[PDB]
Amino acid sequence: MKLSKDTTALLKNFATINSGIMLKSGQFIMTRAVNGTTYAEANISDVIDFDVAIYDLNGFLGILSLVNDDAEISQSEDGNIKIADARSTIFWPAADPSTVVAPNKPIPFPVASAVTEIKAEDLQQLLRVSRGLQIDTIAITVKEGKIVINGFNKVEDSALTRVKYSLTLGDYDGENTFNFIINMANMKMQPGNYKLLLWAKGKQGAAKFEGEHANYVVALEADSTHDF
Amino acid sequence: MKLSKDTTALLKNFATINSGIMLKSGQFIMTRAVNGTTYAEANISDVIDFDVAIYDLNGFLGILSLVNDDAEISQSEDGNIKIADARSTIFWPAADPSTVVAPNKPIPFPVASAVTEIKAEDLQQLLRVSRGLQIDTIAITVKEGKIVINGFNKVEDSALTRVKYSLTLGDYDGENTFNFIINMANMKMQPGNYKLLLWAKGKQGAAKFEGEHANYVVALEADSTHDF
Amino acid sequence: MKLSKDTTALLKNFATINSGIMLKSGQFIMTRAVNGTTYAEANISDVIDFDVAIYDLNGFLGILSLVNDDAEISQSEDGNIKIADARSTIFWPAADPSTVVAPNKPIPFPVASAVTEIKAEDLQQLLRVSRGLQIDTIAITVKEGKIVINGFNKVEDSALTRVKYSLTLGDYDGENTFNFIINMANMKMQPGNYKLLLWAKGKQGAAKFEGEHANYVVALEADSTHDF
Amino acid sequence: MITVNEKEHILEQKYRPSTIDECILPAFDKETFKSITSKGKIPHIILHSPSPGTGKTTVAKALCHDVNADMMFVNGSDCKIDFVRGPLTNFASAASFDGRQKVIVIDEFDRSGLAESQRHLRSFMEAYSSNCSIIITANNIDGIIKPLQSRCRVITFGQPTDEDKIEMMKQMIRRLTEICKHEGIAIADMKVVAALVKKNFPDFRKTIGELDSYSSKGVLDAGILSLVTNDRGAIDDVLESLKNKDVKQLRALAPKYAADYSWFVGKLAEEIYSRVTPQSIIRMYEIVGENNQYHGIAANTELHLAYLFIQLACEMQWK
Amino acid sequence: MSLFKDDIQLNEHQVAWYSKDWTAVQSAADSFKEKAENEFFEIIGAINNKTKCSIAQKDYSKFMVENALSQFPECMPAVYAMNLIGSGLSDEAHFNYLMAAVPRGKRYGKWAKLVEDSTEVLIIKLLAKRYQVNTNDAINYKSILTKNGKLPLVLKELKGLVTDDFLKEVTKNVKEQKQLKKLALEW
DNA sequence: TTTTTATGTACTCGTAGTGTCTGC
DNA sequence: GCAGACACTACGAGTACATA
Ligand SMILES: [Mg+2]
Repeated sequence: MKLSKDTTALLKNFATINSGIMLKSGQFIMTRAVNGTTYAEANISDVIDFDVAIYDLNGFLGILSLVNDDAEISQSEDGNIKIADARSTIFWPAADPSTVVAPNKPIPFPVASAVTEIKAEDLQQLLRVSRGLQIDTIAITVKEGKIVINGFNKVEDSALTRVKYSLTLGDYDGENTFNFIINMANMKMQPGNYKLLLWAKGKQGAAKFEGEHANYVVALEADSTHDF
Repeated sequence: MKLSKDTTALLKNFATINSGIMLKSGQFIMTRAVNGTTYAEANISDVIDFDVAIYDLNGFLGILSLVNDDAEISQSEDGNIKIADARSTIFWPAADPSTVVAPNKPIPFPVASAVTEIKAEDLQQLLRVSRGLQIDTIAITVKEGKIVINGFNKVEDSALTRVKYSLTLGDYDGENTFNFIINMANMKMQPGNYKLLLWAKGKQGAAKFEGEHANYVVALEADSTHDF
Repeated sequence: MKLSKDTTALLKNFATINSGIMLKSGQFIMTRAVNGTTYAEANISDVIDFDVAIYDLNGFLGILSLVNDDAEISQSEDGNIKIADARSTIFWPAADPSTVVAPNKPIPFPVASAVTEIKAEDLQQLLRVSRGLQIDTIAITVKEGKIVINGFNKVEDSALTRVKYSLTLGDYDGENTFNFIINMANMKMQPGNYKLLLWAKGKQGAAKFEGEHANYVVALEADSTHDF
Repeated sequence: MITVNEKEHILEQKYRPSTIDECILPAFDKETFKSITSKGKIPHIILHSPSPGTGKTTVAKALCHDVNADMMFVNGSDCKIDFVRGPLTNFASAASFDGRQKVIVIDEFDRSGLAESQRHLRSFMEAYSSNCSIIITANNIDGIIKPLQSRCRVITFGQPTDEDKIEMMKQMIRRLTEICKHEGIAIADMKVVAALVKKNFPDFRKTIGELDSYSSKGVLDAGILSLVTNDRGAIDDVLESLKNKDVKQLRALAPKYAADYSWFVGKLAEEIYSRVTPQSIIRMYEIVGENNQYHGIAANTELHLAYLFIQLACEMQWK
Repeated sequence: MSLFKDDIQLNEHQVAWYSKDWTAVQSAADSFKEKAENEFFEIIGAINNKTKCSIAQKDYSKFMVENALSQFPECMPAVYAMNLIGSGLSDEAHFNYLMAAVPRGKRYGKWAKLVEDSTEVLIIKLLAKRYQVNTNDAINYKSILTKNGKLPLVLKELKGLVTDDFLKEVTKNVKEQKQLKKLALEW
């Protein structure tokens, strides 16, 4: 079972969410942060043919990078993960499934309260502006009938009132008003086009970024407001 | 206020002189070092329609490069700077005027004691050899007929008598001698063809370089002989 | 003496094996670790014209780094040493030969019990894999007619049963089965193609990596089994 | 006239004063904070007290609310050198168009590891004193470097005079009655609130926390009074046994402190030290040290502690 | 310098911060430090004068206090009493006992031991390192070599052991910069 | 007024060194 | 593209603690 460049980049991105991943047989990988602030799934091309839990995903991907892209990954007779190369064989340890904080089932996202779309260029420039203006918070809200992501710097502006960035996403035809706050430290999405679904019910809330391959559910901040 | 790429390059150079800049309404940008050891001025194609002090010029220009070159710069209703793109609005803070050291008026340069010229190739060569040989100071002197520029090293030569580099600008006709010493951590030239004027009255002096875009005035060390 | 870039890099590598080294007259330099678990030798192009003992090879190479390569190194009138290069003349103490620990005799490696070769890319892969997998011991053994380096983590595997890396070095074509366990802390060789000569007899044995520049003789671990 | 954070649910966070008039500060401290707010500009202040819950963070936020300051709240442990060079300089250098005074509240800034970070701040104030003012709330004043104390106005909390102690205890009893009438808690005995205030003084946060803890059923009766006023875990039984030379009581109590030997010994020495003659002080410390040194050698630790009790009760002469 | 003859006369800190010259800012912020307050000598002296004091917020070291008080025999019966049994007592109780027990006296002076040298301690340390013998045997070796007359030869032999980080072992004060030249050429 | 133990361990912070990715 | 920018790592200074 080879891991292509795209699957390896996807798993490298997943390693920034959870340090280790319990990846099961099939073409589906999902991960959840240890504190449960950001969940992610992906339907990937390379078929996985054995259940294994990796306690250190970043190290596993580094070891994979050490050998060529033609390396054949399998389950060794010992039980570990045997990466076979032209002349080298590497036995990455398999973790106990209970020591890797992973979802038991893919969480079924509810019907979205507000649906919009953020393009790859817009997401890239939002991240770059975040690096530049030092904003660590965003708020997806409604302004003059359009859904806007407002980038605030929470460190100097605790009340989230001084808007440092403002990106218009698309038209909002609904009649509800909301302000879904998302920590930018929770936006661990790989660059791409994301359909942004947002769901809220009382104190419950989430924001799903549906990508072409990977979907990222992100937990809203505690001081989010809405009327859904 | 749409800043062209040439203006952004010029302001990027100015950011090496002073971290911030107080750009005022009109087509004139000046900036100065906080210690007054160097100064610049420039006339730009774009026209500035509002007075604002910028605490961090390099960051502001990075944000400008982060959006399209058509981006419309103005002053928002709260006093900061608003950079409007197709969908993204960036709000760069405006600094307190007291926290940016900028000159209130352009320095009126008197009648120059000497006038020469320096070519872009010679300027680039001088910077290159200074970087290579660790030449932290340069000086100009008059030999028997011509004007010459040499380099020293204050780190190891306290008397400034050993010559590590030399160059001849042209032939000087007159009756007065001078050995003007410029610290090399003042050469923010943005290399080009510069008309080099030099003035000195007593225990003081200044060296102006006029270019096709911007002019740069550099202070001279106290231990310089004027002989005027 | 003149110490070229290659000889300086070789000496920097030898400085890891031993703190100091007695440079004896000739084109041959050698050193051994303080405890005697590893030994190194080299046939450098540069010619040494005087015996000198350096108590701090790291400090000597640090002094030589900032000074030009063509610097002449000789012995001073008062017993120390001097490095002179045009503008610089830096004096370095020469310790007593009996102060620093050197083998005092080039060890003649006996005829190898098994000769193989490890490529520069294979050795580098072994080193990076050892870093990534926390491998601390390797074992050169015979597996299915080939000679293989099996990397084990001795901390979690006291008896060296769980193989964590396996690198095939080439066909054996012999009749004796061995398992030479080398600590990875004893492998101080610089990257390059190496001819690996494993010698054993009774309870004595060693492994000599013969490179194009330097030869490193390392000692096998305690529980290295063989039948030579 | 009480301040309620409907968002919060911890009782000691729900009712946090939003203004200086609402606080329970001493007369002098409340007067100087009122003068600071009336003047309109906060100088550099260091609100410090080793006792937690005196009101330092409350007073800092209340000042920045009273003068309508552009407060920037910082966790003090996050005010490292990059924070001083980064967000702090960005905040101080930005323009205040509204005329609101920029105030940087560096809460709990008494960490020693941030020594270097403080030096820069001391340099920072020399360059941005006009732009922004700095309030540093701290517990261990020795953790703030001396130059910062020299530059700032140091205000010590939690050491009120006897008249101030009485007045603030009365004010805290009144505020706890208001809190109880606001939380739907019926106060059966009014002495329970006074006991709560007296026991936890000057820690007002602990007072509200104990009020919430003991108001589980919504009634504060004489049973709650017994629970609050009678401190379980103290050595009063052991102390009265020692003064009475009660052989039976000490014998019965010796296995009760068998497991927690070291802490009990420390508490016992600390308590007795203030209630004996100086010569008795020397003698008692000698016996306690000698017994504690053989803690890992004696076989029966319970009999060891009984021996300790016997010696302490015997060789002691109470003042 | 300072082409602008009006200026506003920014101090060192304003120039350093407004220019974003973090080297100059670090230098200006290093101008406070103030490593001082001699916490120890106001405990021992207090013990020698029975003055009221509190160390609840302070840092108390039993070893240094006992060693300092041992210099004065009048207080030493107390110190010995804490030398056997004070190991288990808390720092607060240790100080309290030393307060209650040690009699008052006008006692001051210098600790009784070898009065440094930085010319003899280095020789002892170097001989101990070279010959792999203890400090006492190193003193014996140095005393023998001084009388025998072979000490300069030995110093010429093992002057190479003196290095950059070795001198820090000898002493903590900033004087080792001289020591590098002290044995620079024993000859 | 009044010098500053030695060894081992753990944590935090600041910075310099090194390695890798990359955008007008 | 590759100088420049970002991320990871090791080391030193400082602190705190236990033990003898
Ligand atoms: Mg607080």
